[PDB]
Amino acid sequence: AKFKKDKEIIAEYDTQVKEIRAQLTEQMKCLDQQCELRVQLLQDLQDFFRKKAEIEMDYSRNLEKLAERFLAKTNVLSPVNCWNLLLNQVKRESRDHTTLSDIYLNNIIPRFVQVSEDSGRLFKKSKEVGQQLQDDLMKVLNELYSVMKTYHMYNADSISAQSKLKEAEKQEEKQIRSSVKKIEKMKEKRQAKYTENKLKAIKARNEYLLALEATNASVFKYYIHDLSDLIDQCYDLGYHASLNRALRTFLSAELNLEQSKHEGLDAIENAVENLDATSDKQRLMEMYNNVFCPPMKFEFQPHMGDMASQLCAQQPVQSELVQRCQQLQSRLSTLKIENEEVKKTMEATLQTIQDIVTVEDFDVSDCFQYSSIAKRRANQQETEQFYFTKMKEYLEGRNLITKLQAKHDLLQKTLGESQ
Amino acid sequence: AKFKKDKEIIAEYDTQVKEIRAQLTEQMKCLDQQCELRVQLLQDLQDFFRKKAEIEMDYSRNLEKLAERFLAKTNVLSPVNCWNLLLNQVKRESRDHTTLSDIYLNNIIPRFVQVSEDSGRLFKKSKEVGQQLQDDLMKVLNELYSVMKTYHMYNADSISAQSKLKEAEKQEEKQIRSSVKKIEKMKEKRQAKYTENKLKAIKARNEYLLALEATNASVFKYYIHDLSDLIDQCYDLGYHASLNRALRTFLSAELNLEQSKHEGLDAIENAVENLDATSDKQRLMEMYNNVFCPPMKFEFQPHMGDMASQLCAQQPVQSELVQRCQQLQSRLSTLKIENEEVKKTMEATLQTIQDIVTVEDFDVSDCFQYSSIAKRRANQQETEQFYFTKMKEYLEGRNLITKLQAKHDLLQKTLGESQ
Repeated sequence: AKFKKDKEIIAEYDTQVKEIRAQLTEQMKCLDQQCELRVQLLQDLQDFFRKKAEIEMDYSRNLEKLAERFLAKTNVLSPVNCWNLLLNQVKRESRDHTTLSDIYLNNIIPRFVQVSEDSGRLFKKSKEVGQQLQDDLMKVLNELYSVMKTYHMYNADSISAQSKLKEAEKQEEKQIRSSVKKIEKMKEKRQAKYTENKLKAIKARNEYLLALEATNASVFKYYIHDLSDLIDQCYDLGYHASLNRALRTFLSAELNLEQSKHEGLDAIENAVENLDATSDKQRLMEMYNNVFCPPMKFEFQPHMGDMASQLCAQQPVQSELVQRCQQLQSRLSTLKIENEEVKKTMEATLQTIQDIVTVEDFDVSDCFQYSSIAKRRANQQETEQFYFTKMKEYLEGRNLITKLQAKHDLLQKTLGESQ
Repeated sequence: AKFKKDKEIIAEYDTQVKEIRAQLTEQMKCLDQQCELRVQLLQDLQDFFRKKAEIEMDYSRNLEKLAERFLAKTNVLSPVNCWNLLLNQVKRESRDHTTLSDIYLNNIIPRFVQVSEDSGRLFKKSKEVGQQLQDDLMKVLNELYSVMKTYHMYNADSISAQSKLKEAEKQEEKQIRSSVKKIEKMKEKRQAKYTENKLKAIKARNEYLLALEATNASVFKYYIHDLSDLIDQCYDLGYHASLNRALRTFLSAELNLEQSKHEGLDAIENAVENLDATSDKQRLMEMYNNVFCPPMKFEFQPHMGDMASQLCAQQPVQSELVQRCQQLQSRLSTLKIENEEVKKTMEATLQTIQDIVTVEDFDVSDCFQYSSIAKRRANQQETEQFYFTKMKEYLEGRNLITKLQAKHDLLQKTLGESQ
């Protein structure tokens, strides 16, 4: 092994001490940097929510004017009910986004402001704890220099007192009364001084070993426990907890707006399911009762006191009435066969139209995954054209059948099948 | 009963005919009015969605610039992960509202445009059917006038031929050969004429009864069936069905935007639940390994070839080392009792701080139902103040205990409890 003196031992120690001081400074720089990052995030969070509140108010105002626009230019009928509920949903959504903006401004932003301010306080105090820790550790490292130096001085004195003693022992067996006595008292004085010096050296070595033990314990405690604890117990005090609550306030606000919106959309879905042409027609006909009310039946009006009120089927008129009845009947048979054919065409075409207009083409889910028209329209048009043609035809046929049947039935009543 | 002539019967009939014509016109006015209402609703629906698309694009653009603002001013740590996901949610919501605007412009509005155009066609045709119906009905009512008039004329001829016959019968029993023959041929000519005229009258009455029957059947069919059918089969063709699909496209778009938003908010909720101070600390210490890495232990450095490396507890130094050991031990006992008391105060105060910062104050549900701060803050501050005081105290106590213990333990090793 090396034979080392004070200058070298001290310098080699000083090297590691300066390394530790350098590492302590860096630890402080890392901590400062992490604090500046937290302060910056909290500032970003404030600016993010301030701007979003503004965006939300704008949206809200625009939705309000959208609803007002149509609520100013003004019911029982199912499509108007859908419309009413559609406008109500806009009013509801407008209010909800104002509420959102208020929550951002009055609840969420102040939490970030408060946490920023608290973090300012907290980090100043945590850094003070940190500096106390580093100051005590440096104090301990700096105490070791003199402890070692004392051990080095006293050890050297012990070595050189041993030199002067051992030569005075070699000079003892040289002269071995006048001179023999004189070098005896000499080697005696050396023996005393060595003994004293060996003792001083032992005690200083013991001091050094004791101090070393305290030094390693201090270094270990700082690096293995105190740094970690400083972060957990000081720097991180309240941070994650506060951020959790602030962000859960955001989530609560959103969840509630979504629940309110869902409610609104469900009311529109109910209205849409209540779309009902025949019920709307009932409502219309009842509203305008007097428009649709049937007139009193026309009655036979006796002229100049006429006693008779029924068909007269006596001779000679009976034969011609029988002729007529038969005439009406066969003609009605032709017309009815023809009319049924037109009816069946009209009904089949109506079905086709129903197929066209009830096509389930409303699912727009594909539009939310991010990772020819004129020919069907012309076909529907031509189908509807043919439909109205057959409808007009059907109705004219029916109108003639109604008149002829009515006359036939009155004759049948009077005449019977056998007369 | 009244004895009525042609003028009165015709006028009373004409009155009810003019009533029916008047009611037919009103039916047409009601139908026109209902069509203008449908056309107007569909126009409102177009204008509503055109404006909402605009509102939605605006909102979308604003959200995009909100995200870009922060995505430009730029990780592993749990709070930064929450922030990242928060900005991602804005990007997602921006896109979803553009999609919404596209669906309004490219899908929903064209449906209302198309339905308006189709309704224009449909109503023109339905009105034609209506006019055919009303024209035929009016035709039938107008046919009855001549039928009645003929019955009135022939009935009158029958009455007055009966007059001239009956007097010629009274003049028969007057003269009852020259004159007797002359009035016989007279009453004969009357008998022929009456018989002829009674027959004409019967036939005209029969015609009238037949025509009446056809007239009442036509009126009934129109009022009880045709009007209702005209509405169902013509006016209402495709309307409710088309509106259903258009409005369900709206609902689908909304449902999908809500599902996408829900997904986004769930990802933020996951991040918030992953807020973890100790894990973030592990990550930090590992990132900056060389900042936090402990130095090599200080070793005993032998001076000028020193052979000894351990405590020397021989006499005379043993007694003083024993004295010292005991000295360290009793002092360590005092310090530890004191240090534990400070530790317990510090820990109880930490608990209080944890209670403060983890308060569940984030539910904002009450804000969506539409039908003192500085004192708790000063308390938290003073609690934190006291906490740092006790922390500094605790750590200084601990730092002394660490050094004294380390020296005590080395002595205990060398000396034992009995020496």
